[PDB]
Amino acid sequence: ISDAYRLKYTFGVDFGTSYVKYGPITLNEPKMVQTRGLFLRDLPESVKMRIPPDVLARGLVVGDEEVRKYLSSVRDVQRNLKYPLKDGVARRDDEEAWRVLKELARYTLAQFPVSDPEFAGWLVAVALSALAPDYMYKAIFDIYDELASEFKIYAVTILPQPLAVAIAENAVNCVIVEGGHGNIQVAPISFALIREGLVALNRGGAEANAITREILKDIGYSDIAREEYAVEVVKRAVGLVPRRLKEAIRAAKSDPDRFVTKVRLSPVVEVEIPREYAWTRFLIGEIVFDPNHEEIKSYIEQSRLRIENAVIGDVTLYGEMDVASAIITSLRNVSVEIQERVASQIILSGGAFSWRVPPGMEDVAADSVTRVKIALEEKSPALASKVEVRLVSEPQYSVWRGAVIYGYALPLSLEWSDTTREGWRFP
Amino acid sequence: GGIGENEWVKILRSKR
Ligand SMILES: Nc1ncnc2c1ncn2[C@@H]1O[C@H](COP(=O)(O)OP(=O)(O)O)[C@@H](O)[C@H]1O
Repeated sequence: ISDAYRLKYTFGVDFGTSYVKYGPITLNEPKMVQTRGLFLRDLPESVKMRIPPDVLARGLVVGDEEVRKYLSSVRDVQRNLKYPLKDGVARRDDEEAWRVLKELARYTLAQFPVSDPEFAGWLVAVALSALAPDYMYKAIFDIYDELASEFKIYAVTILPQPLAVAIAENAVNCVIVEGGHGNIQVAPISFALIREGLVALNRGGAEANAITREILKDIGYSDIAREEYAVEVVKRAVGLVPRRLKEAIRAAKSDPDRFVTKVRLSPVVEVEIPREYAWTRFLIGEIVFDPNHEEIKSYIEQSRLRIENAVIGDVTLYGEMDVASAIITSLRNVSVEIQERVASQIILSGGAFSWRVPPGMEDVAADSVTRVKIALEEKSPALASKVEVRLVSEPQYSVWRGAVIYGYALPLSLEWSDTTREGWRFP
Repeated sequence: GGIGENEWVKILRSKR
């Protein structure tokens, strides 16, 4: 296995809570597919008549185009659409979850054929949540060992998602904040992931969608709000992050016309945010950073929104803790020697931090870097005066880039150890 | 963001 070989045939797979990012090291950007599968059950004979036999026999479809093909036909898709990693962990005995993960592992390899004889298998590098227990590592290794009989696979390794971000950013000493649909992971990196400093929050992009849905109902779009794809489009289009929420709300109630907006959902369907509710745009961006505001609590009191802790194995995911407090807690839980190395660089990653400021709104609205700096200046002025905060260039692709760098560089002489939790396995 | 300048490459290649 030469150096040139590894620059062609390293293959990265990032298993996100809502999207899998995947493909060879030679791609300029990864491909993406939703982390879900559709079971084909209870279908009318009218519909089943025109489905290929091999697909009907399999009874489970993955791939965005393919799931879209059959979604209209399934009447009850809450029961039949399975999301195996919606909180980052597939439970040990959840057989449907692990079947969907194996099908996704198969589909992603199947998108990249062979046409060069000096190829003898991929070198696969998989990224999983820092929340993943030991049994998840074993089950993922098992999936790729089984698929090695269907595809040429030379070697396989696994690493945690926050470490991959640090590698992609060329940052050996830092604090990573990685936020997707399901949760936020906060972890210090000093030549390795410092486990004792991991802090997890039970909020993500799903919470921004949840409050968008409730705003839409209040405006009068309850029927639209029942469609998850539509809530997602509205969230991305109209969400705003305040510099400081109370100041942003006062501005939008004094001059609501600055903040009214419209969203086209289809050639026929359009949504309008009117004057009375224009200020609520700031709730959609704020909720991931800090949910402790009366205007958010109002929906909780109505039993229309949940903000709560969760427990997965040995880790508690905190519902209410704000992002700044999580950074400060993470540092407190590691030694002073490590703190002095990593506290200089805070790095935000993941799609939940993608927010942009519309032209003209710089007085009241913020991007994620600014919102986090404001929070740190309030809760720890000393830290704030010495730290640099940044957002990765491609928020959804950073983990995958670090996975392919890791797979390229990790020595092939380093065999997997259950004790150190690093190394290669060879099918 | 190039591989040649990435300090992690030397760190990872040193592992035994
Ligand atoms: N432009 C955007 N504005 C706001 N949120 C976004 C944007 N793009 C993506 N997102 C959100 O990012 C999340 C996806 O993050 P991602 O990094 O793929 O991790 P995961 O697969 O764990 O969800 C989703 O909740 C999605 O709605």
